[PDB]
Amino acid sequence: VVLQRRDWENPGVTQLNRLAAHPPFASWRNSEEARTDRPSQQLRSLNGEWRFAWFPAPEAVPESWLECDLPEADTVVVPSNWQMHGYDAPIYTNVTYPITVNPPFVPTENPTGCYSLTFNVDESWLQEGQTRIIFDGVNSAFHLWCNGRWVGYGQDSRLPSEFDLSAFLRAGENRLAVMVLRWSDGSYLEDQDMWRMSGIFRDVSLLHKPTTQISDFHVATRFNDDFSRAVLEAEVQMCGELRDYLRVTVSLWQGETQVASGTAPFGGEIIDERGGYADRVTLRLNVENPKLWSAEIPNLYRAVVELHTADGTLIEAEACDVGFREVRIENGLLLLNGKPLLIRGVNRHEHHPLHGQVMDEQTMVQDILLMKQNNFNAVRCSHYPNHPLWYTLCDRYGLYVVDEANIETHGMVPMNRLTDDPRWLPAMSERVTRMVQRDRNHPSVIIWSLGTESGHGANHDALYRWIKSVDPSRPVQYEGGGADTTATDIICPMYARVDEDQPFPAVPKWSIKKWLSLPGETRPLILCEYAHAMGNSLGGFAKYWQAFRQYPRLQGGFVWDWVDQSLIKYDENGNPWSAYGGDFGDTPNDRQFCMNGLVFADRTPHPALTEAKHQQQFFQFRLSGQTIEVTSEYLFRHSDNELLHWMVALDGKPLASGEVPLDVAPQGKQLIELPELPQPESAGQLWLTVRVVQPNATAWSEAGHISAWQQWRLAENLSVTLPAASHAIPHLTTSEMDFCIELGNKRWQFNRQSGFLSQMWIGDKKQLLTPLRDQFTRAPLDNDIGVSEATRIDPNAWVERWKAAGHYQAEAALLQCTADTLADAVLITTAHAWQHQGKTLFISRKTYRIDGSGQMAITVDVEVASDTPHPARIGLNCQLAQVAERVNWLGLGPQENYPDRLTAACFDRWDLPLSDMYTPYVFPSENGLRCGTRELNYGPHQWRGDFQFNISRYSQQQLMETSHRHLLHAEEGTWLNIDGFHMGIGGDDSWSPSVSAEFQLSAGRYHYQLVWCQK
Amino acid sequence: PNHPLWYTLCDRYGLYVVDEANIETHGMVPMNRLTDDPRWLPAMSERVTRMVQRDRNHPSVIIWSLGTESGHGANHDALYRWIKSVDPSRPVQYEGGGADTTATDIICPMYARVDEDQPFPAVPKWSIKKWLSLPGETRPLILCEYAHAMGNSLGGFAKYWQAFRQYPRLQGGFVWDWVDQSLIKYDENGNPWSAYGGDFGDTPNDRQFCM
Amino acid sequence: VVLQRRDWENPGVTQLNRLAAHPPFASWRNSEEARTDRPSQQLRSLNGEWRFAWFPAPEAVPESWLECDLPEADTVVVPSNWQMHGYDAPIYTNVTYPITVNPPFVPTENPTGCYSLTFNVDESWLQEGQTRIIFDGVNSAFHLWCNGRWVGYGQDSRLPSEFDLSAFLRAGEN
Ligand SMILES: CC(C)S[C@@H]1O[C@H](CO)[C@H](O)[C@H](O)[C@H]1O
Ligand SMILES: CC(C)S[C@@H]1O[C@H](CO)[C@H](O)[C@H](O)[C@H]1O
Ligand SMILES: [Mg+2]
Ligand SMILES: [Mg+2]
Ligand SMILES: [Mg+2]
Ligand code: NA
Ligand code: NA
Ligand code: NA
Ligand code: NA
Ligand code: NA
Repeated sequence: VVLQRRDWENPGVTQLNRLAAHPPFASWRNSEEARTDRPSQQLRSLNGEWRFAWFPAPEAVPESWLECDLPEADTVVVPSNWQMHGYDAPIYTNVTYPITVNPPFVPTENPTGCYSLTFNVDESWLQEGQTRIIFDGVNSAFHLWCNGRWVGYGQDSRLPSEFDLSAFLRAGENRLAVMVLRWSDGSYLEDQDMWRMSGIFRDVSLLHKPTTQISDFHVATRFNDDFSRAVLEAEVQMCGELRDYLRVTVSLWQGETQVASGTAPFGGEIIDERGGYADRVTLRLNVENPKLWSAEIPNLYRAVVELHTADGTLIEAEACDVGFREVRIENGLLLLNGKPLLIRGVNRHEHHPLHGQVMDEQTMVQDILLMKQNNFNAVRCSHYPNHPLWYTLCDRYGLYVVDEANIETHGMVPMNRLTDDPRWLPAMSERVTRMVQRDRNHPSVIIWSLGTESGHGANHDALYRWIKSVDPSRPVQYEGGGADTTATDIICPMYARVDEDQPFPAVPKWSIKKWLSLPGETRPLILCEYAHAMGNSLGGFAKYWQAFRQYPRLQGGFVWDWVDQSLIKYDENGNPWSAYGGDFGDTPNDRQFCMNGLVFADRTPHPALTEAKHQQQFFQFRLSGQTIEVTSEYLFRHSDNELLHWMVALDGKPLASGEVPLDVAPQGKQLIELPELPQPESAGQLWLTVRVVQPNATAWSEAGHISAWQQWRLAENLSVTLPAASHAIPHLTTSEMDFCIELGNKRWQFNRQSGFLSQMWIGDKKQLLTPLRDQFTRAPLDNDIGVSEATRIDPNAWVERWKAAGHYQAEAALLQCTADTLADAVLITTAHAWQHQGKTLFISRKTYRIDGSGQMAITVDVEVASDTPHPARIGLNCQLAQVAERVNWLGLGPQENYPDRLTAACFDRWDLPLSDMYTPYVFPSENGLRCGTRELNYGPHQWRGDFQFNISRYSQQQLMETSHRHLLHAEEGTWLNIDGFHMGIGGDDSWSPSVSAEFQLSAGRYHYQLVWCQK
Repeated sequence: PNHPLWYTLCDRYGLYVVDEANIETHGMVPMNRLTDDPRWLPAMSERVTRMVQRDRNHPSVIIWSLGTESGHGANHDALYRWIKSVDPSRPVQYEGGGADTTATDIICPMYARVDEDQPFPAVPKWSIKKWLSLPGETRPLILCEYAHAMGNSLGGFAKYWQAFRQYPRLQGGFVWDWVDQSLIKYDENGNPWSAYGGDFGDTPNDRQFCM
Repeated sequence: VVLQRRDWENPGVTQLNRLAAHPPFASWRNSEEARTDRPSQQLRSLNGEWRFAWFPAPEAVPESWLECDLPEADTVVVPSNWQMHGYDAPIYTNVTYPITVNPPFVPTENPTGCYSLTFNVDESWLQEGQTRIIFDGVNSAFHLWCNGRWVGYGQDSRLPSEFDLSAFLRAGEN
C-alpha cells in the first residue's frame, strides 16, 4: 500500500501517525536531575553504527528488507548525509530547483536510502508507559517500519518527527527499517541556496514517557515598566487519565537556590460555554528584581516542571532554562528589556566540510566562540530550524536568534506561486507551527521568521497572524515579496544598500535610510541579509555601521553569511582540496556561489572577518587634544572586564604607551586624559593606537582578548632635510635597443623597443624576470564577475565591461622614449598608449630619475579615457627574481585590506612571511592588497611613496586563469603589483556592480610616485 | 455553504447573505479544543478557503463567517486573516469565544438581550446597548442569532427593534430561525404527521429543539 | 490500499486527487449563451435514478461492487438522504456529538452508502478536452471509482468535490 499511495507526491500528506510537536523532553523521574540538566535514563541515543543500502527508486526496494538485513548493504555511522559516504553526488544549485518544476511531482528516479538498526529494548520500558522514537532530522521524507510492521511517514527535513513505538516493540532485539526519500513534495518548500543532500542527518533517540504525562508546556515572563518585578507564567498540559489528586509544581532555580514556586491541581479557568481545559493548569510565580537575560549577560534560571500527586509522589519532571527578558516593538524600535537593540548579526547555515550538514557540539561551540570574539550578538537560522542544541548554547553563551521556518520556494515563477495557493497552506502551516511549538521556551529566540524567498502570499498572512496569536512575546518577520509587507513586523530587506536606491518594479530595494521614512511607514529596519561576503568582499561594510549608528530605527542586520559551503574532495595522491558547485558531477550548478563566508569551511577567518569585528565594536572613540572619549554601546553591562591600552608611534617606532582601566556604564562615557606626549625631534607621522583588552578569560574568550581598537594621526613632522649629496654620478650607455645606466654595483636597463625597465642588476645578479610595466587590470573578484558565465554573459558585470573594452588584451604602444644626462643623475622619459581596436584606453607618462645615491625616482601620470569603463587599478607590475622569506612594510595591516575595506587595518610597521601576503580564496582572484603604504621591503629592495601593493608567487594572469586554489602552482620569483590607485571590491551584493562611486577610478587623470633603492 | 442556486437567487431577488464555513465543534470540551489545535488547521482551512473561492463573485454575499460554536482558537485567527488577505471587499464575522474576539469585524453575539446583562464567566452576553460602549470598543453589533422562535415564542421581539432603531451601531440581527426541522412520518393508516427528535428510534436526542 | 488507509479517520487527509475549487463553471462555447445564462452543452446533469445498497461498515462492502451492479441493490433517486429512503435512522442531537467524542476516530459500525451509475459519454468528450465529475454535496466523506479503477476521495459535506475523469472514461458504457 506504501508504494501504491506515493505520499511523497502529495502536499496534502505531510505525516502519518506522527505525534504532536512539543518543547525538548527528557522525562526525568528525579526532580534534581531535571534541575541540574544531567543525562536522563529515559532518553536513549540510537546514534552510531546503522545498516544502509542505496537504491535508484523506492520501487527498487526488495520486500525482504522489512524482515531481514540486506547482505549487500553496508555499515555506516548515523547521523549522516549519504552523499558524504559517496553513495551519490550532492548538488549545488542556488535559485533553480534541483528537480524539474512540476508540482507536486518528483522524478521517478528518486534516490532511496534504506536504513536499518537492530537494537535492544529493556523489559521495564514495555510493562509501563510510552516508548517513542524521535528523528530530529530526515531529508527529505521517510516511511518507518518496526519489526516488519509499518509505523508511519514524515516530511520536513529540519524538525523532529516522533512516533509511538509502544505497541511495536518486544523485549530483547528489535529492528527499525527507515525508507528515506531524497525527493518529495516537501522539496518544493526546501529550495534553500545550499548543497542539496539527504538521509538521516540528525540525532535519533528513544524516549520513555509515563502513561500520565506532561505533553506540553509554555513559559512566559512579563514585567512591570522598570523591570524590578516579573511574573513567570507557565502553562502545562497533560495526557492520560484526569484525576483529582494530580498537581503540577513549577519551581524556579538560580543555581542551587529556589527563588519561587507554585503548585496547582489541573483544570484551567473557564474558557468558553463548554468550560475549560481540565487537562491544563497555569502557574504564576512572582519574581522580585529578576536577573535579566541578554546577549551581553545571559542570565539564566532553571524552571523545573513537576507532574505529581497531591501527596508529593513524582510522576515525571521536564525542565528548561529561562531567560527573563521582554521583546517588544514600541514607537518603531525593537526593544530588549526596554532598550533599543543594535543587531550585530550573521546568517549561519548548518554546514561542515567533512560531515556535510550533520551538526555536532564541538563545531557549534567553535562557531559561537568565533562569533562572539568577533563582536557578533545575533544569528539568523538561515533558513530552517536548527539542531536543538544550538538554541540551548545560544541561551547559555548569549546570542539573539531569529528562528526561521523551513520554507523556501525561490525557484517558483513567480516566487509566490505556492505560498499564495491555499492548497499549500497545510504543508506550510506545519512548518511554522511545529517550529513554534518546539522552540518557544528558548530566551535566545527573539524573533520568528516565516521562511525566506517565497514571495508574498496569502498563506504568509495567515501564518503571521497565527504566530502573533499563539505567541505575543516575539515579533514576526518575513522578507519575501518586498520586505515590508503585511506579513512582517520588521522591515527586513536583503542586500538593500545604504544610500543607493535600487527601484526594481514591485519589489524595490530602497536605500535603507530612505525606506524608514516612506509615507506612513513606522517599522524598524534590520536586514535579514546584507554584505555578501563572497570571495574578496565586504567592501563598503563601514557605510552600513555608520548608518546603523546614526539612525535609531536602523537596528543592524545579518551578514551573508558565516561559513563557506565548500566540501572536501581528495586527489590521486590523497591530499584534501576545497570543492564547490559542479565538482561532484552535479549539473546544472551555481559554482562558487555556495561560498559566501566570513570564514572558510574549516573555520579559518577570511580577511573580511576582522573588518566586521572592528565595525561591530561596542566601544566608540573620539579624540580632542589629549582626551580620549570612550562611549559604550552596551545596553546593560558596565565595562567590568576591560582596559584601554594606548600607544604612540613615530612611523612605527614606539615612543610611549600606557594602560587605563575602563569604567564606563552602559550607553555612558568616560574621558581619559593622556600624559604629556614627548614631542619627537625627528621627521614622521605620530600615530595614536588604542586597543580595548579584556584581562580576564570568559566563557567565550581568553585572557588578553582584544575587543576594540581605533587610530588617529597626531602631530606630523614633514621632512625638510635634503639628502647628503653624493660624489658619484651615474653613467648613460646608449644603444640601438637599450639605454643602460651604471652606478657602482648597480645597473638599470630600459629596452627602447618596449619602453620599459627590462632589467636591473645589483652587482652581477639579475633582479627582474619580467619587465616593469603598467597594469590597469586585476584577476577578477567574485564581485567583479557577478552571475556572468562563459555561456551566459552578463554585459553589466565589471569584468565584462573590462573585457568588451579590451582592457585585458590591450597592447602597450611606445609614443616616446628619451634619455638625458643631468648634473647628478640620468633622466628617462617615456610615453605609452594602450590601445584596442583603434581606441586609446590609457596613456602612461613616466620619468625615471636615477641619481648618484643609487635611488630611482619614478613619476607616473596616467590619462584614462572618460568613456572607457573605469579601470580596476592604476599601477605597475614586475616579476622579481628574488624569493625572500619575509615582507616588511610601513602601512595599513597586518591583514589584507582594500580602499572600501581598510577601516580595521592599522597604520604601523608590519612583518609577515610571504605566505601571509597571499589570501587563499577558493576561487582565485586579486588578493592580498595592502593600502596606504609608505614603505615596502623585500630582500634588498625598498620602495617608498604612497601606494597600495600585493606581493606573491602568483601572477594576476594565473589567478585569473585558475578556477580552484589547489590548482595554483608557485611561479619562479615573486609577482609584485604596486598600485598608485586601486578600485573598491564592493559586495553590497555579488550579482550587480556593487562598488560605490567614490571607490571607482573615475578621475581621468592620475598621479603617483615611487622611489626604488637597495638597502 | 448552501446549494449554489441559493446565492444566484439572492443575487436576483435581493437578500444580503452571510456566507458561513462548514465548521462547528459545539460538543468539544472546551468548545475550542479543535480550533486551537494546529493539527486541525489544515481541515479547518479547506472549509474556509474552498468556500471563498466558490462564492466570492456573488454580490448577495456581504459578510464571510468562520463558522459557529467552535469556541475561539488560534486557527480562527489565521483564517480570519486569510480571508482579509484574499478578499478585502467583505467583513469577516465569527461569534465563537465571546462574540467580540480578534477573529471578528462585527460584534455578533447569539441571544444577547436588549437591556439585561448575562455575565457568564469568560463569554458574557452583555446587553447589546451596553456591549457597544465597553471600554475601547468601536465595532458594529449585529446578532448572528436572536429571538429563539421555538414553539409559542418571540416574546420581547419589539424590544430588539426599538433598540436597533435608536442605536446607530446596533444594526440588526438574524432570527433563529426560518423553518422548523420537523420530518414527516406516516402512521398505521398512512396519514402524515410531524416528527422531531426521538421519533426515529434516535437516542440520545434533544426532542423538539429541532423546531 | 483504500481500506487499509482509513482516510476517513485522519484529519490530515481531507481529500485525494480533488480538483482545485473555483466559482461556478458551465464552459459555454457560445458567448451569447454565456451572456443569457442559458443551458450549456458542456455541463450535464447526472441527477436521476442511480443504484444503491446500504452496509453497516465499509469493511462489509463486497469487492464485486467495483466491477458490477449488486443484484440486491435498489434503484433510488439522487440527490437524496438515504435516511429519507428509510435505510437507517436520522438522528436529532443539538450540542452533544452523535458519536463518541474521540478524535480522530469514528465508530466501527459506520453506515456505508454504495451508489453506482451506468451512463454514456458523448463521442467527442473522449477525444479532446477535460471531463470532470462534480459532486455538489456528499455527507460526510466518500471514495470514488470509475470503471473499477479508483479516482479519489472527498470530505466536507457542503462544498463541491471535483475530479478529472478524462483518463477513466471509455466510449459507450461507463
Ligand atoms: C539573484 C540571486 C543571486 S539571489 C541571492 O543569491 C545569493 C547567493 O549567495 C544568496 O543565496 C541570497 O540569499 C539570494 O538573495
Ligand atoms: C445551550 C444550548 C441550548 S445552545 C443553543 O441551542 C439552540 C437550540 O435550538 C441553538 O442551536 C443555538 O444555536 C445554540 O446556541
Ligand atoms: Mg507529501
Ligand atoms: Mg534563495
Ligand atoms: Mg480524513
Ligand atoms: Na540604530
Ligand atoms: Na550562496
Ligand atoms: Na580565477
Ligand atoms: Na441601528
Ligand atoms: Na434548534
